[PDB]
Parts: sequence; structure tokens; C-alpha cells
Amino acid sequence: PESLLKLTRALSRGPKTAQRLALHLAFHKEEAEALAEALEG
Amino acid sequence: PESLLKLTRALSRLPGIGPKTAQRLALHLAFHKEEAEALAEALEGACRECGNLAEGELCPICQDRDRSLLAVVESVADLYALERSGEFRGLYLEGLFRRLEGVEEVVLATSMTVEGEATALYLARVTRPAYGLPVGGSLEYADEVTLGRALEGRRPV
Amino acid sequence: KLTRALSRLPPKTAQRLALHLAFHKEEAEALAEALEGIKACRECGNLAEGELCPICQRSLLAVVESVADLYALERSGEFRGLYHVLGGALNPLEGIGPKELNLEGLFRRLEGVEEVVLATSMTVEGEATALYLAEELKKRGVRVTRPAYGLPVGGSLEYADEVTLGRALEGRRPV
Amino acid sequence: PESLLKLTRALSRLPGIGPKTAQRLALHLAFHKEEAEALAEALEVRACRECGNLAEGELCPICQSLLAVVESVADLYALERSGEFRGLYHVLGGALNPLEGIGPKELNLEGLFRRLEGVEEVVLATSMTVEGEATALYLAEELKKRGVRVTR
Amino acid sequence: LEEGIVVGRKPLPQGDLLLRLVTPRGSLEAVVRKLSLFHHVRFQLYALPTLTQAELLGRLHGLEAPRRFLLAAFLAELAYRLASPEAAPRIYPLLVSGLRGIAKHEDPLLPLVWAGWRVAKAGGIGPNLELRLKRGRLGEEGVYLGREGVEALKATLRLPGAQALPHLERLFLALKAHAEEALGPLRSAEAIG
DNA sequence: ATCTGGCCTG
DNA sequence: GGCCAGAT
Ligand SMILES: [Zn+2]
Ligand SMILES: [Zn+2]
Ligand SMILES: [Zn+2]
Repeated sequence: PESLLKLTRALSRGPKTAQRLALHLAFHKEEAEALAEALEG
Repeated sequence: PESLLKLTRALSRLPGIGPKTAQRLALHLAFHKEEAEALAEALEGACRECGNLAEGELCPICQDRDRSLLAVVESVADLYALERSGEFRGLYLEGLFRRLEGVEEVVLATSMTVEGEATALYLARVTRPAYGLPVGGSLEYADEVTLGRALEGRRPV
Repeated sequence: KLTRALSRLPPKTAQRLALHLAFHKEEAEALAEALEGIKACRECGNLAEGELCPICQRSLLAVVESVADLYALERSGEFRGLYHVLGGALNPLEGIGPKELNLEGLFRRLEGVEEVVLATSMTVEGEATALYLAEELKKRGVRVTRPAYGLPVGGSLEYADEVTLGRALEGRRPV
Repeated sequence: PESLLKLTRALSRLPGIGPKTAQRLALHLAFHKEEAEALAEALEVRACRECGNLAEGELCPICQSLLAVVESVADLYALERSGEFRGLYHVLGGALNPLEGIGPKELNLEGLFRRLEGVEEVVLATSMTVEGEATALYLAEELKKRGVRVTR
Repeated sequence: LEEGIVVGRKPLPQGDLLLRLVTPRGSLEAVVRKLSLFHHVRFQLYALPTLTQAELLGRLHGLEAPRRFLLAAFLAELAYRLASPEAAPRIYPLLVSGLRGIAKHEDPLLPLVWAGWRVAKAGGIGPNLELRLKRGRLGEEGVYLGREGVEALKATLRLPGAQALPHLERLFLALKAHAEEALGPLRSAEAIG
């Protein structure tokens, strides 16, 4: 999935943790929104 | 500097990163706003009938598929892996008994973890994949229990 | 000559040990003595004092690619049959074929009623050898059995290959 | 067999080995019979005439100004892989350990005494270990009193 | 990152594996620490180059037949021996098409020879067809190809494969002789009897 | 002088 | 698998 790979790649800026976190954020919309807000913040 | 507190808490909450790792990541991202903005601009770039997560009420499995075959999956990572596999045309525990209606064979796609073992024992047509040796590699790079089970699971051909 | 011999062993530790051996003649002589002392059973193929192993001195038989595999199987403890040790596997790329294997030695030990476990490698070549031996056995009137394909113990689904999963599915068993 | 037992004993006795590793290598050599005699023939260079180091030939490459002092060949190999220094060197036959009982009389240091002639600078390439550092400092003090320049 | 096929598996005594692959950019040899045969795979090489990542793109399940496996190994070996970097962009699609044909068609020998003749033509080893072909030249010596065989060979060498198939619906012997004359003996030639 | 539990490299 | 810190 494109957004998944984009997330794993941004997190890579190991791959297994990058993947686990991308999956978690995909499965936790609220937490991912809060993280995007804090990053904008 | 009070703004960074919420960011540190947010990164701390996710599993696999400690509070000091989160603080280090926040500090590294504080003076590197170039890739912080790149990540922010790159960020943008489950149905009851299945249990699959997808945009929209109906998943792509619901949206050329049959209701005859239903497989129970432990985690959605395995669901994505089997979607990358594509060997079942069918649709994709405690609630299994009251989902038995409309199901004529039960597919068990759960992993072989001890939790899956206990769930299977508790739940005791139903089918389960076999225990055997993998493909490729070297016979000297295996484990004793797998050898024994393959010797006793030896099939006739 | 020393560096290459030390590297053949399955870098810095190899070198330190070679240096120590150079500085410890007695250990090197003892090792040469043990090597001369060390310098396959006619039927089983395992180790043996002299000609026949203590076991030799049988309805089940296990075909195996190498002696290491035989020993692994015996360590498993779930096999008390006999063995026939081939010289390898078929390989056109290495000029290995019916004129290179011990087929005729195999046929001197086989009988009509028997089961031959097909413990070949899990490759295209090992599978081709398995099918070929099975056909040769069905022609010569003997049962053919094949170990179960499936998932290994302690294996995760995410990291399993698509072929292993497909075989697991196709070979699914009732419970 | 008993030969396998003695081979495993010999392998376990030598440093830097595991008993499980020893057994697995014994079985591997039971599987490979040509590698046995190959290692046997590869098993069978002496002390340098001047320095006394192991030499591929007649002189060690050190001989073929600067003077470094070490205790093990691993230090020399780390130096050569670094490869920033070309002067003379040395290897010592021990380290002055109070609990072991090693003494300066057991050291090879009169060779260093005569070697002192025509030495612009010396480097104390001692091991980071505290006992080795103390021994190196004590030797450097014993050599400073003679009137030679000592550098770190 | 590169995409190619698996045509060589040489086990290494230290538990590693020697891999031989060909891409549309040329053949190569690679190694792996500690991907099955005849699989179209996309792989990333690091430098013999050491493979780091591999992605499976398809499996040819029907190759497990003994004769079919032998013919596929023959085709792959001939392709590799003809795998020049300049001809690689031509041979690679021909390789894939021949493998698919030998996997799917009832008789593997038909698409096998169909792909092999075109690979020989495109690899600079095109035989001179201007009834028995010897060292790639027609004459009274060599394997008796016959008028029908000569016509089918000319049609395959000139017409595209679509209408070349009906013509070919013994040339294998001539192709093997020509390849042996051009490049020397073949390791896999012992298998067929 | 002995002995348990944490650590790094693999 | 193998080496070290700290209490008895
Ligand atoms: Zn759905
Ligand atoms: Zn025996
Ligand atoms: Zn010298």
C-alpha cells in the first residue's frame, strides 16, 4: 500500500520497527491524527 | 518549549520506544525541520461481515468472493500477507460458536502460537493446516521437534 | 597454507588460534595424533569401529541425501529403520545422473514389501529426485511415501514464503 | 569412537572454542575426510634474527627511529591494519601482574636496552588494561632515568 | 535493484549459495549468505555481488515433471551461455515466453525448441539456411532435417512465432549441434538419453 | 576463595 | 556462548 510505504519510509528517515509503527498508526487513527497534530504543532 | 511535551508524550505512548528514545527523536527533529516537514507532507501520501479494515463500510473482500469459505485470522498482518498470497476465493474464537450458522466448512488461518493452541483446544466441518518441513535451505538447519513430527506425520503418496 | 586452512573452518579467532598452535607444538602434535586416530558402515552408513557398526552386529528404510542427514534423523529418535546412503543428488549442471548414483547398490537391498521414506532436499532438484525415485519404485513394485509438506514449528505467517503457505493450504488436514 | 572422543578433547582444550562447537566440528570432519589431511599438511618462519619476532623469512617486516612496545601479536596486527606507522616495534613475553607473579626479570628488556641506540621517539602501545598501563608506565620511568625520550 | 531469472544454483561448502542470474541488461553472478530455481525474481545486489533483498514475482508449478525439468534446465543453460549484455534485452522476454510455453503447453519440446531457435538466431549464432544441416550449414552431411523440417525452420527464423507455431506443429538435434560447434560442449547434455 | 546474575558478541 | 561486577 502506497500510504503504508510512504509512512515506513518517513519513519526510516530498522525497517521492522518502521513497519510495526506504520501498521499501528494505520490501525490507530486517533493516535496518528494526534501525532500529525503534534508534528504540525 | 511546552509545545514539545505533547509530541514527546505522543511518541512515548507507541510501543517499542522508551521515553528517552522519544526525547532523542524529538530533539533530532527539532533542528532538522527539513525532513520533519517532508514527513508531515508525506504522511497523507472494520466491516462487521468480515472483520477487515478498509475505507468504506464494505471491504474489498465484500466488494467475486464466496461466503462458503471463511477463515479466522489472528492479526491483520497475516490478512495482508494472505492478500499478497491470493490462494482462497472465499471471504475473509469466543464468537465463533454464534457465527457457525451459514458456514459449512471452517477454515483456521490462525498462527500456531500457544494462544492459538489454547483457543483451538477450547473450541474443540473444521480444518487445520498440517505440520511439516519447509521448502529450500538445508536439513542441518532445522529443529528436532519438526524432524520428529515430520517423521510421524509422514504421508503416503 | 595456514591462512586458507584456518579460513576453511566454519578470521581473528582463526588467526589467534593458528598463532597459539604455532607457539604450542605439543597441542599440534596431539591434534595430528587424534586426526590419524580418526583416519561409513557398509549397510547403514553411520560411523563404526572397523567394518560393521554395533547396531548391525528392518521393515522400514529411510532414503537420505548425506550422512549428516542420517545422523540428524538418528538424533531425532523417531526412526529405528535401516538407511541407504546415496552419493548425492541428480544434477545435469554437474553431470550427475543415473550413471553416477548408487542405484544398483540400492536395488540389491530392496524387497517387494517395504516403505522408503523420501527425505530428499526441499528444492527443485531434490523434488525431481524424489519423484524420479518414486516412479522407479512404483515400477519395481514397492510403496512410495513422502514426508508432510507444511509449516515449520515456531514459524510466523508474515515471514513464510507463498509456496510454503500454498502447500500448507492444499495439504490441510481434518481435525 | 574413542578417536572422536580424543579429537573433541583436543579441540575443547585449545582456547576460544565451545564444547558444542568442538563436537559439531568433530562431526563435520568425520563428514569431510579430505579436509582432515588437508589441515594436517597445512599445519606444518621463525624468530627474527634481530628483533626476535615471527618473520616470514629471515627478518620481520619491522626491520626491513620509532619503537613501539606491545605484549601480543594481536596488537601488531591491529597496528598493521591501521598502517600509519613504519618504525621499529617489539613484542613482550608477558605483563607484570602482581597476582600472577610476573616480574621484570622474566621480561625481554635487555634487547630493548641495546635497541635504545638510535631511537628518536618511542610509543607506549600498551593495552588499555590497568595492569598493562601500570607496567608500561613503570618501564617508561625505568627508561627515562637513562636519559631517553618517551612519548605517549 | 534488478529483475531477472534464476538459472544457476551452486551450493557453497560453507553453507552459502552461488547464484547465477540474467537480466535484460546482461548476465551476472551473485552470492547469498546461508529464490527457487527458474523463478522470475526482482533482487537488489550489493558489491561477486552479495544479494540483500529478493522479491518473488511468480512460480512455474508445472516444472516438477522430470523431462520438463530437464528441458527447462537445458533451455536455461543455453540462454545463459548465449546471455550477452547486448542480446539480453531480446533474450529475456524470449526466455520468459519459452518458460511459460513449456510450463503451459501439453508438449514442452515444442515451445522449448521454438524459443531455443529464436534465442540462437538473436544471439549471433544464426545458422546459415541458404537437406542435412552441418555446423549450421545445409548440405548432404549432418542430421537429415527433411524438406518439412527445413521449411519449418525457415518459417520460424523469418516469420513471427504466432504463425511459426503451426509450421512446427529433429530440429532440436540440429540446434544442439550448432550450439556445440559455436560454443563447445554442454554440461547438462548428459541427462537426456 | 567461592558464587549468583547481568552483560556483549554472535 | 563467554566474561565480569559484587555480595558472602
Ligand atoms: Zn467486508
Ligand atoms: Zn551399520
Ligand atoms: Zn626483525
